[PDB]
Amino acid sequence: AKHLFTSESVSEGHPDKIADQISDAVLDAILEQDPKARVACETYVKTGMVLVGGEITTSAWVDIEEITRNTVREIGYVHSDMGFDANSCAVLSAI
Amino acid sequence: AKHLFTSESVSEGHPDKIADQISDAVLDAILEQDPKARVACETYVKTGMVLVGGEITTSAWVDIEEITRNTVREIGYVHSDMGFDANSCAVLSAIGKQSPDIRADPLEQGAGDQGLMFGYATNETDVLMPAPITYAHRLVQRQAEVRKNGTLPWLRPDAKSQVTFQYDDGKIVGIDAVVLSTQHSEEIDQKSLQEAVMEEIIKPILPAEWLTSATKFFINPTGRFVIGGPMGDCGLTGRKIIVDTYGGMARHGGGAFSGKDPSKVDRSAAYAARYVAKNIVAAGLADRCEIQVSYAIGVAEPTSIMVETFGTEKVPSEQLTLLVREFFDLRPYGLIQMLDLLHPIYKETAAYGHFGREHFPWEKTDKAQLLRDAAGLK
Amino acid sequence: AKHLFTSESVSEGHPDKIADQISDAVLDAILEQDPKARVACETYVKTGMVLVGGEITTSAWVDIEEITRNTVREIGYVHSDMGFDANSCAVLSAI
Repeated sequence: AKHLFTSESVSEGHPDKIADQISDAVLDAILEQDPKARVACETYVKTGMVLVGGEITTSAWVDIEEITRNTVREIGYVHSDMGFDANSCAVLSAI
Repeated sequence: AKHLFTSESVSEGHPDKIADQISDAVLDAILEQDPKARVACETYVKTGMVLVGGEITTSAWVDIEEITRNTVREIGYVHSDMGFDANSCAVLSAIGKQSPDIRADPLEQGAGDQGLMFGYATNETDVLMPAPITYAHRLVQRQAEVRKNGTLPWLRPDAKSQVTFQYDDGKIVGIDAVVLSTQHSEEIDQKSLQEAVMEEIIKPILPAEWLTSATKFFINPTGRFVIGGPMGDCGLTGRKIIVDTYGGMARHGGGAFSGKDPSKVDRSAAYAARYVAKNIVAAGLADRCEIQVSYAIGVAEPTSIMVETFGTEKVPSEQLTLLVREFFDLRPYGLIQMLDLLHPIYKETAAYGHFGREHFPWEKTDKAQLLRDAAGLK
Repeated sequence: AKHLFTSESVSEGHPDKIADQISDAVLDAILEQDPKARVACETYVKTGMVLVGGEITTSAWVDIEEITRNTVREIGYVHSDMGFDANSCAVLSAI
């Protein structure tokens, strides 16, 4: 009963995983201050911009741009030769 | 009657001038396909994004992202170390395009919007422009010329200049202060930058007799200037209107030029006002002339025409106002007809001033001889 | 020596004045908490979005979206029939 099964995975540098990490980095920052917060964060990542949006019900104050840039910088995007720079990318917040 | 007057200018790498060039690059692309288009483009430039917005009434197809990236790339932003990369920047388009429609007299079209327009011209300089603004533009223009041709490879696009002229009885007798802030790379040290900038930019441009020992030079007074451009400060279209027209020497109506098609009186009438002001001075009617034209939306004829000669007129002032109405057709479509503004020539006008460069349609003194004969000055 | 002189003005509902009021509303909110702050706010207003951007050097916490919506609501844009709704407009922050 031989049969081939295939599964795949992507690294943390994948664009669909950068958005996931940015969204959860925002979530973790909020949970440190207000554990009972309500967070629904959606992140859209383009060639040179990061759009962070969603609805938050909390009493916590977070700097979305600082969190986003630190998250991307830790991944390893540091200059434009890689195709994306954490220090020189637009971080729009629609939260 | 000595008094210091100061004017400033910014290079094409300045964030407020990047937006102006991007807006006019879009305008020129549209005018190549549909000359009769209606364009009102506004550009917002941030650290890593360019937002191009506005309302367009045309049948032309343009690629906003391609135009924007090419415009920024030509300026010289090619990698993120400069603070902005043309190849890896977000270019969002909010342009709302419509469809043109389809028998009265074309010259009787009313103004599309109200506004004030000021035109100025003085016999102080050869090109009939205020002196301080011309030399302010020369310094930043020289900085871009030196950077691009490779004389100083360590320069970077962003640069600002500011020259303080010392008048005396209405005549320039020297320069009191020169400020030249330029963006460079981290390779060059601060001391060597000042020596190179002074020798290669300030010296070839400013006349040597004006630069005395009392002249003060401020070349990057703060310190290193490595990261600049859009990252350093936000840029919006029409935030540099005063440095475009005349500096502080003349009054301004407050209407931005870049990103507006000629059909909008906020741009064409300002060109037309400069046109009639230059011709009056070129005709010898006055040493200085200032023209104000005001339109009401939906009305063809201007609501008011004002000529001011500051008591330097060779003919009575009320006679000049008759001559302006007699010769120059100031109706909104008459401006286009008498200046031939329906051409893609507005990319070059958004860099170092819309006035004072003789290769422009509104900088031609062709009706000067007619005006002089009409005034009967022989 | 008769000569006509013309001057014009726009109401607070003009798009170029909405951006000015939104920018200064942000400035006033920051100055209440940190008077010695450094604020350079630029606002771009489009058909259905408000883009608030600039660089701020402060220790104050402000809700840009709440300030922007309150400012537009006080002007009198309350439903889409007027061409702009304060309660249902995108407020992107690039600060």
